[PDB]
Amino acid sequence: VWKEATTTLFCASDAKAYDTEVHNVWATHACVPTDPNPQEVKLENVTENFNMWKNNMVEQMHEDIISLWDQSLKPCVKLTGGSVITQACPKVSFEPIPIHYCAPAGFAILKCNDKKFNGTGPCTNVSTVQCTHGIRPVVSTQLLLNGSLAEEEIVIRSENFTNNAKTIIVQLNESVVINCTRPNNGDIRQAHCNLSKTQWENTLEQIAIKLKEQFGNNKTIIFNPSSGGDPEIVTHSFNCGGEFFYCNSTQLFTWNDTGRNITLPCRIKQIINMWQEVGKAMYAPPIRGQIRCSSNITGLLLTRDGGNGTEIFRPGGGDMRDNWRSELYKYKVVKIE
Amino acid sequence: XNLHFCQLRCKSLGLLGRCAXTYCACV
Amino acid sequence: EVQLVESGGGLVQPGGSLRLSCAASGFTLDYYSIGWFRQAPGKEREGVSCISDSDGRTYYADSVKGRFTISRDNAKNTVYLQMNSLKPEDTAVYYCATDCTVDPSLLYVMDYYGKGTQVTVSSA
Ligand SMILES: *[C@@H]1O[C@H](CO)[C@@H](O)[C@H](O)[C@H]1NC(C)=O
Ligand SMILES: *[C@@H]1O[C@H](CO)[C@@H](O)[C@H](O)[C@H]1NC(C)=O
Ligand SMILES: *[C@@H]1O[C@H](CO)[C@@H](O)[C@H](O)[C@H]1NC(C)=O
Ligand SMILES: *[C@@H]1O[C@H](CO)[C@@H](O)[C@H](O)[C@H]1NC(C)=O
Ligand SMILES: *[C@@H]1O[C@H](CO)[C@@H](O)[C@H](O)[C@H]1NC(C)=O
Ligand SMILES: *[C@@H]1O[C@H](CO)[C@@H](O)[C@H](O)[C@H]1NC(C)=O
Ligand SMILES: *[C@@H]1O[C@H](CO)[C@@H](O)[C@H](O)[C@H]1NC(C)=O
Ligand SMILES: *[C@@H]1O[C@H](CO)[C@@H](O)[C@H](O)[C@H]1NC(C)=O
Repeated sequence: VWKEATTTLFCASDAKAYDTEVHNVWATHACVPTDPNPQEVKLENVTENFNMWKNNMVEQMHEDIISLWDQSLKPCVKLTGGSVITQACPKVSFEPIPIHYCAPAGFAILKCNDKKFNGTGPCTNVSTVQCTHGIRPVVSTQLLLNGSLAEEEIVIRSENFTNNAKTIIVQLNESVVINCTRPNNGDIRQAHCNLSKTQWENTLEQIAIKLKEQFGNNKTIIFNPSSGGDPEIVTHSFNCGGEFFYCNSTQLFTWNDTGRNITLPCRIKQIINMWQEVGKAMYAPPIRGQIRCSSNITGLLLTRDGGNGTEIFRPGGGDMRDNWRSELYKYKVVKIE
Repeated sequence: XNLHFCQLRCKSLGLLGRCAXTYCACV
Repeated sequence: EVQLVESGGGLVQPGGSLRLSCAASGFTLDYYSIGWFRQAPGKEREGVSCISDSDGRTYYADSVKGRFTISRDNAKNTVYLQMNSLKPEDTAVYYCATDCTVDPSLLYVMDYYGKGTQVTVSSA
């Protein structure tokens, strides 16, 4: 062993055949059961190069999650490439479960155990495994939810920091909990999210410090909201209990040197721009009754302005391959012998 | 994402348009 | 194809009235929030009015409350906005929109809308 290689991975999960939650249903027919006693072979003094930005695992995961969504969250109407696709659009139970990605016989997965690994180049503390850790396929913009935390300090990753067109992925080391609700009272499409103001402020400060560490210690770090675009990437958008939330993130991303809970106003939308492909999807009205999500903010997607002393950063996202990237960064598939 | 229509949209805002996956982003 | 056909509007003296209509092909309006928002050139979006669901729940921007009335004809799949007691600051382009909202902090979530109907309020 071994050699960096490409093969068709398979997925494993602890999905329950009796749960009608759609990730479970999908995973029940799509995945095999997890190993209760998973094995790890530590190669403590072996160095291996990684490139999270060129990782086929992401592409495969992307495919899988497209399949999952296309089977699980069926829109009443889909507008795509001159076609109108209509189908039964039941409101369903929707709550992501962890998915493990596994190398078939003849192959193994390399895991980087360097705790400050910037996602590209050499990794010195590597181990070999059959499967990745459980990755929750959360589809969102701006904020990464319910993901894995940095073990030590905050870590920021970019394919190329000096290139302002390349997305910056922030991995926090402390979760910031965000509670989003469509109150049942009314306006069934009116929702909101609450989170701790001071935790968020300190999170921004620590991210700012880490950004200066990268772009220069004399540089003033500023956060501004999105410059514009589709509602999905201008707002913090996500799916909570099968409903599509669009939350105004101005209060999250307006910050410079200069209440208790931050309350973000949100709308539940029925007519969505799709992440899987270019077009629209139209869903049935919000369910009455409880719509409620509590999530760990565990990461961020940022873009940098670029172009005199000051650096402005804005919330980004849109390419979900980055979301998968935020979790698969420490992995690569290899062939044994 | 349609990049052309996106670039038109962002142009109206005085901004560049580029794709973010399957979304339009104005930079 | 899905589309929104707007009509009505124009020019009136302050305190006059207009009626806007938006006819939707492609939906059943009572399955959506449909309504109007408005924008004047060089100015930010402003909320106006939304109608919603089977019982036709209605929502109004504070600035138009009591003056504007939104209603729905299910058979015609059409929504109407009766604009009374018009004031000069009501001058704007009104856009009929799906996923309609009147919340001042969420007006730019509306990206699926039916292009201009101009409404102008002026003493002339
Ligand atoms: C290497 O990784 C393992 C597992 O993550 C860890 O226990 C160890 O402390 C790391 N550092 C080494 C082996 O120097
Ligand atoms: C959220 O974070 C807390 C603390 O890090 C952890 O106990 C909990 O399991 C996390 N939940 C998810 C869904 O990741
Ligand atoms: C999290 O990482 C930051 C690095 O910016 C560090 O200052 C902070 O002490 C860390 N917190 C914990 C609990 O490890
Ligand atoms: C990541 O770190 C490695 C050093 O281990 C370096 O060679 C590479 O250029 C870095 N990439 C960045 C900072 O994007
Ligand atoms: C990153 O982008 C900058 C901007 O042009 C360029 O100078 C640099 O060479 C790029 N890095 C790599 C590794 O291509
Ligand atoms: C978020 O929800 C948890 C329980 O799910 C609760 O303990 C916490 O106080 C909530 N935080 C906010 C800011 O509402
Ligand atoms: C995050 O995880 C919790 C616990 O499983 C879940 O209730 C919540 O809906 C998740 N959030 C998202 C955005 O999937
Ligand atoms: C977010 O709220 C601010 C202040 O209420 C507003 O200026 C901005 O337009 C809102 N964003 C969106 C996308 O509506």
